[PDB]
Amino acid sequence: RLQYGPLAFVLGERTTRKLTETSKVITVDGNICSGKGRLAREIAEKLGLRHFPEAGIHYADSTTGDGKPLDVQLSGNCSLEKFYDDPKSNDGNSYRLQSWLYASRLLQYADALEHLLSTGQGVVLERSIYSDFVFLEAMYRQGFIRKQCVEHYNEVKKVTACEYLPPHVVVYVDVPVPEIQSRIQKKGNPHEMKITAAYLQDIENAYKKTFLPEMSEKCEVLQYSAREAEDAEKVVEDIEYLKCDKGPWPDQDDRTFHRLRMLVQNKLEVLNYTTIPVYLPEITIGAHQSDRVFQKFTELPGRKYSPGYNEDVGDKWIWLK
Amino acid sequence: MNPIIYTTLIMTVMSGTMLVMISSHWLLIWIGFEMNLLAMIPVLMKNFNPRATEAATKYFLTQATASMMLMMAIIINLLYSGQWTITKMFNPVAMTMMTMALAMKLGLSPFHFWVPEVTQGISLQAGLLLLTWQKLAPLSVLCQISQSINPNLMLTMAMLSILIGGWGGLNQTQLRKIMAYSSIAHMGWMTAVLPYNTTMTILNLLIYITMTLAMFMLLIHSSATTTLSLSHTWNKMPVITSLMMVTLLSMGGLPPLSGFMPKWMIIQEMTKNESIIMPTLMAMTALLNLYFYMRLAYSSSLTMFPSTNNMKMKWQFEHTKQMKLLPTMIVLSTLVLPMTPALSSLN
Amino acid sequence: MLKIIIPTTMLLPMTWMSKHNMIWINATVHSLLISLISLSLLNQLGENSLNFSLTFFSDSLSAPLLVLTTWLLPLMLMASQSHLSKETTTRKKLYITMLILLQLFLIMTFTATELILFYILFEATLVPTLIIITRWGNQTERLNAGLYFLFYTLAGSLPLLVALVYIQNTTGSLNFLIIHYWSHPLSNSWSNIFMWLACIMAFMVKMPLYGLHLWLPKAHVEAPIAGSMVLAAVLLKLGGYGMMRITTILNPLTNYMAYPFLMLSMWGMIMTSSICLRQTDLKSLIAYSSVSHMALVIVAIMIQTPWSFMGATALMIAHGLTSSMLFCLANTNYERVHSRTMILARGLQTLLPLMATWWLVASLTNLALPPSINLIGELFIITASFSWSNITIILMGMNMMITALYSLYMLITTQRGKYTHHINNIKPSFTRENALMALHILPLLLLTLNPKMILGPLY
Amino acid sequence: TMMSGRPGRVPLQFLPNEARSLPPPKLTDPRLVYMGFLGYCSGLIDNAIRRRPVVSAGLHRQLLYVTSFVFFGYYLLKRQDYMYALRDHDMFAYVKSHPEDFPEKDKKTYGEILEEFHPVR
Amino acid sequence: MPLVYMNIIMAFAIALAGLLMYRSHLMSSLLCLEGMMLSLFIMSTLIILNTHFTLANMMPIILLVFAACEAALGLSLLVMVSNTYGTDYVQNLNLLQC
Amino acid sequence: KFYIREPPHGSPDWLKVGLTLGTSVFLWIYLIKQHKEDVLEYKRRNGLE
Ligand SMILES: CCCCCCCCCCCCCCCCCC(=O)OC[C@H](COP(=O)([O-])OCC(O)COP(=O)([O-])OC[C@@H](COC(=O)CCCCCCCCCCCCCCCCC)OC(=O)CCCCCCCCCCCCCCCCC)OC(=O)CCCCCCCCCCCCCCCCC
Ligand SMILES: CCCCCCCCCCCCCCCCC[C@@H](O)O[C@H](CO[C@H](O)CCCCCCCCCCCCCCC)COP(=O)(O)OCC[N+](C)(C)C
Ligand SMILES: CCCCCCCCCCCCCCCCCC(=O)OC[C@H](COP(=O)(O)OCCN)OC(=O)CCCCCCCCCCCCCCCCC
Ligand SMILES: Nc1ncnc2c1ncn2[C@@H]1O[C@H](COP(=O)(O)OP(=O)(O)O)[C@@H](O)[C@H]1O
Repeated sequence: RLQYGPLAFVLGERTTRKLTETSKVITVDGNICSGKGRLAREIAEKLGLRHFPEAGIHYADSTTGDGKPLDVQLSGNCSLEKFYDDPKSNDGNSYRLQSWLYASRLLQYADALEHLLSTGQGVVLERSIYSDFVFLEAMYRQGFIRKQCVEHYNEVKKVTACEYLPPHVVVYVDVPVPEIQSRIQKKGNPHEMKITAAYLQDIENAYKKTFLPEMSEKCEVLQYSAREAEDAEKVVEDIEYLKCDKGPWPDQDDRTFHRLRMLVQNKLEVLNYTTIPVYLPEITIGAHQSDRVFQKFTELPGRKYSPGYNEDVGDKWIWLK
Repeated sequence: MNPIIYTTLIMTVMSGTMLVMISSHWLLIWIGFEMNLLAMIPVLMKNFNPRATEAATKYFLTQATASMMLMMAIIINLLYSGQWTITKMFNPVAMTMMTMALAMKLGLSPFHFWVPEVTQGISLQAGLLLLTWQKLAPLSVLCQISQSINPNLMLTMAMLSILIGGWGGLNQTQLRKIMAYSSIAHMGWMTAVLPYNTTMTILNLLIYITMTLAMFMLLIHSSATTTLSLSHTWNKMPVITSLMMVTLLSMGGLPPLSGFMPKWMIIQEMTKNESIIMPTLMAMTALLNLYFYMRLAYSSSLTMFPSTNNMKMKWQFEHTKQMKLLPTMIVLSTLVLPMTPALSSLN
Repeated sequence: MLKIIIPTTMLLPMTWMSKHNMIWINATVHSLLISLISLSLLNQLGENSLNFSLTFFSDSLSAPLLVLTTWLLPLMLMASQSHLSKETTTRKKLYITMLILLQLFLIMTFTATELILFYILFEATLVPTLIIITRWGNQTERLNAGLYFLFYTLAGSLPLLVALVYIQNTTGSLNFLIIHYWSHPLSNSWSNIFMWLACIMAFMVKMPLYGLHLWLPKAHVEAPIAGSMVLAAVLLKLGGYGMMRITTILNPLTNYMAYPFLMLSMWGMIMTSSICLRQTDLKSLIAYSSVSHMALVIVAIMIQTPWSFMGATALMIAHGLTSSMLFCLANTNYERVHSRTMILARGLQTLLPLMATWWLVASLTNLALPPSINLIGELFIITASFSWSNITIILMGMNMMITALYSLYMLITTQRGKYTHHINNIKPSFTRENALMALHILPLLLLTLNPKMILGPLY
Repeated sequence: TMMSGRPGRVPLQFLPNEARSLPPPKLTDPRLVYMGFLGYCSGLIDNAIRRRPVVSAGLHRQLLYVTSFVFFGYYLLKRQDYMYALRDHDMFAYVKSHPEDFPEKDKKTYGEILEEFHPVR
Repeated sequence: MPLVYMNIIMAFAIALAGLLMYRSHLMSSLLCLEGMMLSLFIMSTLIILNTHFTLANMMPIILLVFAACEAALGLSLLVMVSNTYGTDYVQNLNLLQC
Repeated sequence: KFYIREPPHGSPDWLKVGLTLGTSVFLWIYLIKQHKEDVLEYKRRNGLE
């Protein structure tokens, strides 16, 4: 043992034995600038679950090396502020941002599943890979991205998200678009103040017409308004009194759980199909730029060698490690 | 598949091959072949998908036909001699049946199609085990029955294997199909030297196994199954591409790399027996194998193909699983030419 | 020979362990020291060779080639440090490693005492060269050039391997001394004809022979400066050395089998000089000049007289030095203007005086100007060919005239005339470039002073 | 199979008792040193693949690589030398026992041997 | 050799030709594969009974055992192919190419 | 502390280090003894010393 694998499995570590029937995956969803973050915080703290804030850019930075984020040129090469300012850029920033955000959400979902399977403690994600496509549809129907971008996104999403268990609970916070705009104006951030009304309507249409009907068949779906979402006590009470046996989690066994844990503990296999040789001009990076940026990344302080073997960050006994 | 079931199936495959290699009885040799095939099918079908199912179906059909022909040869040999011991076969018809059956098991031309088809169908681990072990066993049987092999038939099949491997590898783009055609060509070389020096056959087998293990494990490490997927490896782990380049150069037979030693020794041995046309043709035809190795090496290491944007996240993360004996295989497949006279120890 | 082999294998760890800014200094200094040490091999005997051990031996034919290789390494280092300024430290060290490996293989190739060890080493020299070309070349055609070079050489050399193992089975040994003492005449039969063809064709492709030479323009044009320097200076001399070695056992069949190769060499010498007359690319012009000179050397080896062998050796050394110098000069011009076209840059004599002097000296040596060793070798080959037949003088005279024509045409086009008006980035010549040209040219004149050191064993 | 099935051959025996009469390889053998070099190269490649400092990290692992390679190389050299000695022994015995097949020949000097001269001109 | 051995060998050859020439169904090929082992069983027992090789009488039973092991393997592969494609046709096994 | 997560190779596995050093030392001393025994047996069999 000493590391999960086939040896640990034949020794007898079993996920079903580890779980305590309170191990649930709960994902909170909503339109832009809703109370989903605070609702997720409340649910995670009341149920004793681990909270996962929405995976923006630099989530991979937060989970690797030191927690501090990296330069945007080295982590993402995309800008949400620039997307708000000039959505129809000529450098493909919109779809670069969308693909990077999908990869980050996939990585966060893998981390959450690994934590749940290795600990048995439930997790509350502020968004999942199953809700990421709504922003893609909003971009596409507004003309920000292209049909080729949509097709590449669909291919990667297929071959990646087909291998993971869906959330137990999907909590959707329904807020009207004018209220969304009023809250955005009150917040006062200029970049999100540049958001148009047609963009916000497309996200709501994608949630209502595709995501909620799709996830209603799998397991339980709970919808709340702003007032209902404000009172998190009733939401946690509703979660605690959910009866469901039609999900894939009951159908899972120890062998399937072993396979899933082996998949999710290996982050490079998680991201394996995120870099497929589909040469969209938006995401494709030339040989010279790739070489220069990779050289810079290796020149980063604790990135040249493996984590235990970086002398400049204060690792000793390297000659015996 | 449960880990215990997988390891017992692997143990059963190895037990079948060992039964083949230790048995002195034709019935026990056939039993070993049957046990190997029976335990090998689920290993192919481990990762369930229609391609794996089709590959396993084709593999089963081919190996079952070969086993039927081999048992027919055994019975015919028993009819004319009443002997069960595996020695020189006493009937030429039985010997021809046995030769064709073992060639079909090995994948020698014109019984080669199933090799690229199955290799493309199955995963990288399954292909590695297939190529290595399933070449290992029938070659042992052939070495035991070598003294009655029809040189004309054996050399015809070997030369066909070399030509077909070169041409198929020229056309292919998928890495698993490239490896399959490489295997076909190397089997051709081994069986070409087989009627003269079983020691040279064994030496070629060992060098080929080392090179194939190194190459397949590098492909598993980089998680590349196509040429373009391998073209992105320079941006994540550039050392793997350099090692793959030197291994590919070795597999093409370039001196002073390890892949030159089997070709050199086989040519020498064949020329000792007054064979010149066959060694010259065999040496010249390997240039096709070298061409598609070089074409694969241009994309992976010697040139920098465009990369994507999520390769940055891949940079941020580190490889977890450790390949067993990969550095040893890489060294043995490139730097053992000065240790050539150890083939006497192999004798 | 270990006192020269081991310091190269120590150049390897030193290069890999030195600091990021000391790699060029260390490599250059210790390469020069190794060259100085290898100068001691020129003290040869009049009777036999220097038999160091059972594995390595040195002769009057091997010694100058070894000295040329060891002297050529630091010049390649200087040119490489010119054009590889922005490379990473690991890739600089890999480049130096490829150069060091190539030098080690060449040294052991020239000093090998068995034909099979010679074959293994002279085929091992392909891998560093191919990697250098196809990895550090500038243009797109480097990949096709590497493929052409590799497959031409291997298609030539594989029948040589078969013939060598056959000869060992037949006679008992491939040791050069044994096969020289136990040589027997080769009867006129089809089997002997094809053995002769296998060996000779391997080395003729390596030479190259006219009609088997396209890989040479392809590879020399598209390789980096170090690759071009080593390809022309040394790697073309493996074919000549091999032919001067193997023809011991091919007599008397060489008297009858040399006609197609002699006719090909003479006519192709004329043809490649004429091609040089009408070349729009400077590197291609230099490459075809190399083809012409090596055709002359092939003629010398095939006629196979004591006066021709001395000429062959002298011409090989002289061509190595001259072609290396010409490639370096063309590369400096290319680094100025980032193009290989000959008529793009002109007036370089009024913009760069000392480089004009270097161009004049190199072009004068490229044509046979007395008393340079180029002329010594060419004159010996011409005299031996005249004793062979009396129309070879006609062909040689035509070749000399065209050689002078294209050499002076290249000089006049590049240097004289009026400067191109819009080319305003022609900075003054560097001390490094001037020192490189001086180190190319001064040893040639010293060899002219002492010519018995490069005339081979037949002297 | 030339030397397989040789009389008195114990199966599955890496080194028989009759090999103890040969000189063992010297520990400073060039072939043993090359085996050690291969082990060191394997250790360096292991460090490079695992992305540790190539020459610094894992000194114990590199030492184990070198030691294992030298151990197996020593035994391999012993077996190789024994097999070659066996081949020479068998060849000499056969030549001794078949004089009609390997007859001594009268040696003629080059003064008595006639060889054709082919001029080069 | 008597004509009986000729008939048995001819039957084996007919069954071998049947297997190598597919028509549409994979099941028919499996039936041809089972017939080959029946002919092998008959031939081996005819040879053994005639020479009174007493200890060899157990060989045909082992032959039958591995025969039905192969039949089991083929039936399992056939059910997987049928589940994937809807029919046991050999034309559907064409995803992989040479 | 620099890494947000403890690296798997944070501190040397002293069990593995001890096993590695012990295995190397055992193999070396065994090889020396084997070579000495081989030399003695060779000399005894050939009647040299
Ligand atoms: C040293 C001479 C060797 C001669 C040949 C012998 C056989 C090979 C040697 C054994 C293996 C060595 C290690 C291989 C991996 C190295 C990776 C690396 O970065 O290394 C840098 C490493 C130091 O860097 P670091 O800070 O640790 O980490 C930097 C990162 O790795 C930086 O990582 P990165 O991400 O920047 O890496 C990117 C780089 C990564 O590139 C590489 O990793 C290239 C090197 C590995 C490629 C495969 C190596 C050969 C494997 C066997 C194949 C056959 C070899 C023979 C082939 C002959 C025909 C060519 O990729 C590229 O640059 C791609 C573009 C180029 C691709 C095309 C060219 C490929 C050439 C392949 C053949 C090279 C053969 C010569 C060996 C060159 C390396 C030593 O330096 C060395 O390992 C130097 C060698 C060891 C020196 C030991 C000195 C001990 C003390 C003194 C002893 C004195 C003598 C003893 C007697 C006592 C006297 C008193
Ligand atoms: C009192 C009791 C004491 C007992 C002491 C032990 C006695 C020996 C026990 C051996 C181990 C037990 C059996 C386990 C398997 C044994 C395998 C090996 O020992 O057997 C030998 C086999 O040894 C190996 O063949 C030699 C291995 C050589 C490895 C290198 C190959 C050379 C490659 C060339 C380049 C080398 C590059 C450098 C390599 C690192 C000889 O067996 P043999 O019955 O006769 O083989 C029959 C088959 N033949 C006839 C066709 C050959
Ligand atoms: C006959 C045995 C064959 C090998 C069996 C074991 C194979 C699996 C183990 C090696 C896996 C790859 C190497 C890298 C391991 C990285 C993990 C690590 O830290 O390993 C530490 C380990 C030393 O730990 P330790 O448990 O002490 O090992 C000795 C046994 N007590 O350090 C190591 O393991 C590194 C050194 C391993 C030994 C040298 C490499 C193997 C080759 C030995 C010489 C034979 C060469 C020819 C091989 C083919 C022909 C037999
Ligand atoms: N797939 C996506 N594409 C583009 N922008 C996204 C995507 N996912 C999230 N975002 C941006 O990230 C931010 C998420 O925060 P938000 O949903 O507003 O909650 P809060 O109100 O707590 O900030 C929003 O500004 C949104 O525009």
